[PDB]
Amino acid sequence: TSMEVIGVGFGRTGTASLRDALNILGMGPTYHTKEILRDPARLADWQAAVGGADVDWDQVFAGYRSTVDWPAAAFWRELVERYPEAKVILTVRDPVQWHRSCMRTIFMAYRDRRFGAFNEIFDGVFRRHFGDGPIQDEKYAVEVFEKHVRDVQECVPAERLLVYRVSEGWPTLCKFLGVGVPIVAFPHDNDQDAF
Ligand SMILES: Nc1ncnc2c1ncn2[C@@H]1O[C@H](COP(=O)(O)O)[C@@H](OP(=O)(O)O)[C@H]1O
Repeated sequence: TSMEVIGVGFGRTGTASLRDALNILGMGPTYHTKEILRDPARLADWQAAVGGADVDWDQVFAGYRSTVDWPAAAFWRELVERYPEAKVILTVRDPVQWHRSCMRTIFMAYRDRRFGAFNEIFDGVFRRHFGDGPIQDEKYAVEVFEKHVRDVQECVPAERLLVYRVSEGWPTLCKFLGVGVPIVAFPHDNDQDAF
């Protein structure tokens, strides 16, 4: 299928831990914003995609077998259609807790030089969900978060979708993917030192 797992949850829903877990389970290498922080030239792919280019997703994800997090979650419909055999994982969270975490981290802007273009490109990524509305407004952002959960559940067949909280750890994830439960601890990446 080329793609094993497409994570379509928003950032700050445990996506770094899910990345690590998919990697442990042999479903990786797993794309994540971390890959763009390691190689900022990858920003060009997402800048093109946000701008309406006919993206070659096999080139965007060359070298990777799964993806989680933004930016790819802002293209979730495209990717579910492009990779119909991939399993889809929607990570969820209390949406109020989610937004409060975002305001301290990835949405801080809404109140090295290799990342000069990062904020403008990711503004385009986020606004594929938020539109021109107020990202910083908790009531609005909760509505966007809840709409996305409904949209995913209405679009992806239930047998191909896992609605997942990372606090569940291995058992539900591994049952969904059809693999055994690892001995190693389930990841708990707080995803804080990038800030
Ligand atoms: N195994 C786990 N159990 C519970 N929460 C977890 C977890 N792994 C990660 N998280 C939480 O998921 C959030 C990070 O999500 P992401 O990797 O998408 O940025 C962090 O919470 P906070 O957002 O409250 O700090 C982190 O503590």
